[PDB]
Amino acid sequence: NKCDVVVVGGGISGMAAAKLLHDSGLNVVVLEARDRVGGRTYTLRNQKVKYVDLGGSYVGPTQNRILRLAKELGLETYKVNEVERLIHHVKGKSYPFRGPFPPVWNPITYLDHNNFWRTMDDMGREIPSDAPWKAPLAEEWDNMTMKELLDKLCWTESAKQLATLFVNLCVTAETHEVSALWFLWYVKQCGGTTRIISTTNGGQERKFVGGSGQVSERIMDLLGDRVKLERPVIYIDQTRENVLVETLNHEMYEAKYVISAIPPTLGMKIHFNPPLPMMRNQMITRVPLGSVIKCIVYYKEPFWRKKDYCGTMIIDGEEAPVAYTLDDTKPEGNYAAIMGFILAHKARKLARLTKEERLKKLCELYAKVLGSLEALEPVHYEEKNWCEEQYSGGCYTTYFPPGILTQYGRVLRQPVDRIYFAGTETATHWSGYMEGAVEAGERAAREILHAMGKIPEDEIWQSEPESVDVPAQPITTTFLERHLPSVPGLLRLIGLTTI
Amino acid sequence: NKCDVVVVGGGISGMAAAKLLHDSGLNVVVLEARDRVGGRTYTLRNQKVKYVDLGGSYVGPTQNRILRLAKELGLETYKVNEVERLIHHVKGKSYPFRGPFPPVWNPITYLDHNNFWRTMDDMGREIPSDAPWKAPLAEEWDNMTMKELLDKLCWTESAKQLATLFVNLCVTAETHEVSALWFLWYVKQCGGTTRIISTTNGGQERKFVGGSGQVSERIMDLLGDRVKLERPVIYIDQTRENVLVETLNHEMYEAKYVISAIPPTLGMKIHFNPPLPMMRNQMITRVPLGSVIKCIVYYKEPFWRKKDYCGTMIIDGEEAPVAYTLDDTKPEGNYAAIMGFILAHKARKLARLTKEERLKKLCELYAKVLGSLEALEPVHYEEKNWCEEQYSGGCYTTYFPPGILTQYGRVLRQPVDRIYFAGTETATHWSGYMEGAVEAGERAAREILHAMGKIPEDEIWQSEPESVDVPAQPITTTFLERHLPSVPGLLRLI
Ligand SMILES: *[C]C1=C([C])[C]=[C@@]23C(=[C]1)N([C][C]([O])[C]([O])[C]([O])[C]OP([O])(=O)OP([O])(=O)O[C][C]1O[C](N4[C]=NC5=C4N=[C]N=C5[N])[C]([O])[C]1[O])C1=NC(=O)[N]C(=O)C1=N2/C3=[C]\[C]=[N+](/[C])[C]1[C][C]C2=C1[C]=C([O])[C]=[C]2
Ligand SMILES: *Cc1cc2c(cc1C)nc1c(=O)[nH]c(=O)nc-1n2C[C@H](O)[C@H](O)[C@H](O)COP(=O)(O)OP(=O)(O)OC[C@H]1O[C@@H](n2cnc3c(N)ncnc32)[C@H](O)[C@@H]1O
Repeated sequence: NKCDVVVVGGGISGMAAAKLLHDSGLNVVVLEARDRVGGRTYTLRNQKVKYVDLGGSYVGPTQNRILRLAKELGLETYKVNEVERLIHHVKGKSYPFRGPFPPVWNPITYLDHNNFWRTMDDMGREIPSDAPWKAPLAEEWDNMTMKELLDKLCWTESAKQLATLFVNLCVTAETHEVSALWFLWYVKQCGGTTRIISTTNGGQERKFVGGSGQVSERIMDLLGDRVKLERPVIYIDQTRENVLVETLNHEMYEAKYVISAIPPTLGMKIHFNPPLPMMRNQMITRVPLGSVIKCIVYYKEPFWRKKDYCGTMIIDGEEAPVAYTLDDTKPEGNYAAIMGFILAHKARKLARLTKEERLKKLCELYAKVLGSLEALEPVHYEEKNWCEEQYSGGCYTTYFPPGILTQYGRVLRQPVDRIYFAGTETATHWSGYMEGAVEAGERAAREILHAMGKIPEDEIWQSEPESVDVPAQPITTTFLERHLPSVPGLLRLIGLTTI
Repeated sequence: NKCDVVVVGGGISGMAAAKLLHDSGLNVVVLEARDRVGGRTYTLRNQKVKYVDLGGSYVGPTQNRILRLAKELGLETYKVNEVERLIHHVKGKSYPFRGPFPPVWNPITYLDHNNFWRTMDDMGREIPSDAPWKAPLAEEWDNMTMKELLDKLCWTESAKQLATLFVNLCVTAETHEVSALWFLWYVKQCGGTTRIISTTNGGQERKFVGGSGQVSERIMDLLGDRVKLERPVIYIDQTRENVLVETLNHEMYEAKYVISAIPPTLGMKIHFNPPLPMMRNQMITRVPLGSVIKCIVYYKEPFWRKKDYCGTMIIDGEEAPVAYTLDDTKPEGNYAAIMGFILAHKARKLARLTKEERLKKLCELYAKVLGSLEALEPVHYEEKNWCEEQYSGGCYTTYFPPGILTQYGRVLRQPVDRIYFAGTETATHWSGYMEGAVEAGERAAREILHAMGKIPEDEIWQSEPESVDVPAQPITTTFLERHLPSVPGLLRLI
């Protein structure tokens, strides 16, 4: 009934927030709408898979908060398989390679690819992580979709097709759906194109032994019966002395403060008294989540390793159900599996099919890409379509359509009286990830602690020690990469030796 | 407790739907979240204004359904003032004119303007009203914003500025915010550029004597205590034999069917069991409403008419708080007033000011455009910012960002088991208006009537007799307008 802080939502952010508050001796209640904690992380367990992450899963270098927190909860990581060759499948052929970036031979194409990625990071450098609307050209970059930007920047179809896959993969949305400013912010705040795309030394280096769902499950264990499941919040009243929070089943909770730790658009499921301020009122109708089906096909053995393939497939073009895969085999080498994402419009389109129909399409795709009939012989299949989740709205995260981030960005984490905002969307380093979930949860908790006089303002935002288990190598660029001209820069140079 | 149909929302669409069902002998309950009916229409009454429409207001030729319905409720229209000259204010100077289109004098510019509007209507011709996503170039047109389209089409800055003002005014959103396909559909479904922009012979011809709020009020009057106010729906359960609808104050309603007659995105304020299908689930997080403050400044007299101005100002450029105005004086010639809209990003920006600060900016603006010190002497001011409305989400209506209408358009009025969808957003003629609200409410009601076996399939969509009080003259184009080349068409000819 009465406590210090009600935390709305028990995903990683809500739980990290509750934990920090509880570790400070405050009385917290977590109101979780679902019959489970974890939210957009969700580890399934059964005999066939032992365990499998059907939601968020990968962690890696620079993601120190999720790594620290999981470690304290007694969790361990292992390295995603990347020993053997990666594959880029383009125009129906596979080209095996090594290193994070699919290589390119043609010198003109090479110059355009190089400049594309370089320019993403160049542009990124002008974008404050904590205030992207302050970039010098914020409006100009916000009033254009990623599709316009790629049209402008890519002088080859090849660079454009790969850049498109990259956007689709990073943010489970189409290039024409999303703002260029927001997309560029998003990548920059993960440390740039290399850090974000890499398995070794990047965001996909590792997974947790046993599944990421353990993070929220273990904090639930620690909080005992402070975590209330099947308590969807429907109503928040801030007109009186104490904040009142009512759940759908009719329970009523009183607190000094509230943490909203749910996706920004899911705030729409709460009726507010007094009404939200105008800007948040509209903000929450303007920030949708992406579309993805996570798909895991199981095999007797990891046969691809025998062909010197690690299981990483970068798959170009419209006909492919899945554009990207990673080896999902257990660290002991059993429950051999290929993980793949069905992205954006493909999530929407292929959802009309049955589970067995999608499994067939993936197997046939993988058999072609790996050149292996063994791909046609799955032993099991698990998949989750996150578009269908009432209390997620999609996955991995919230994207910003053109014009929104400069108009409404400021509002995202601005307190509304005694409501403070956690949730990975409000993070400034790896927002969209489990990492940002922890950052934003602990920052919101601390904001409340500051409101209560327990900590000074300087302690709201707090840095994090580098994980000793997963250290970060720095990101390096060669001299040519840095200085080779772009395609139009080459044209202008050829033009100059004619005049 | 138990009835035949729960109608969620008491705005024009909800009320039209409830009325039709009641007139058929069914038992309806309207659950309205606010302490009043009307929704995006809202007539304020006080001594100073007598009455004033602070939400939806204008009606005109071809809007036969709202006209028929209002007439039946005993309501009358009068003509918006357009006797004297209109003003176009461009680069800080007023150029008075007659007719609906501001004239353009430079030859090259004239060609570019002409082609821009013409091309809007040409493009619209390939867009089915009931299925815009079936336009032959739907994906191409949907994956680009109106800003890209204008950049492509407008060879002059003047045509581009005016076309931008046009979009901002039509849909209370920025050209870079909205899909080209959706916006082109939107205009086409109101009958094209001329019909949609015109006062005489178009959407802005008329207002209702006493306020448009009376439409919903008078229906609520007819339904008595069937209309429940301050009943925000929070929950809809379709797992059992009858549909269960719970309101925030804890009441529970049972019905055979439900009509959702609220803005598509406001569906998010309802928890559903079972969950909505995947497509609707994500659809409702992708369809925001625009941004507008409606602002009405009152004067002792309609002084503008003395200078042979009617009160219509078309005002170009960033610095102007308001891009468009209309005379809001009562038909009797008193409560003289000028109505203007603060649109899109300007609604966002100027909301930071106080009421009195916005009043000042608006009087100074009107003093410049009208060339009158009299504009600086207002006797009263009413305004409403719809962005702040929890149970609207904005005004006038729902816009579609790039990519959404083709992926999710089909889903808008698709029934979800026993939930049918009204609301102006689901209409196919004057969607976004009071007209489309009636069309959509009456169609949804008839869909339920069909599901019940009372009427055949062919009766779900029903045409409407032309109003005798407000007849439509047809839209005409001259021979030159139809055949003059574009600016690149002229270049290719040279
Ligand atoms: C706001 C506005 C303004 C300011 C203006 C205007 C408008 C608006 N409009 C629109 C109208 O109004 C609309 O459409 C209608 O109203 C709609 O209806 P419906 O569909 O029915 O809807 P609503 O109303 O919203 O209702 C709903 C209801 O529900 C409820 N809820 C919610 N949620 C809930 C509930 N309940 C229970 N539960 C839950 N949960 C709410 O509350 C409500 O009630 C318009 N229209 C017309 O027609 N007219 C007019 O005038 C209008 N307006 C505008 C206009 C403008 N204009 C025209 C302009 C000028 C010049 C120009 C233009 C445009 C163009 O195009 C060009 C030029
Ligand atoms: C879905 C997904 C996510 C994902 C990804 C792949 C997929 C398919 N891969 C990731 C990865 O490999 N590495 C990574 O770091 N992140 C990855 N992501 C995203 C990641 O899962 C999310 O960023 C993270 O889980 C975010 O967590 P957060 O705590 O910030 O938010 P949430 O998980 O959605 O939790 C919100 C909880 O709130 C509940 N809820 C919703 N509405 C209510 C109401 N009204 N009342 C009470 N509770 C509510 C939800 O049930 C949820 O539990």
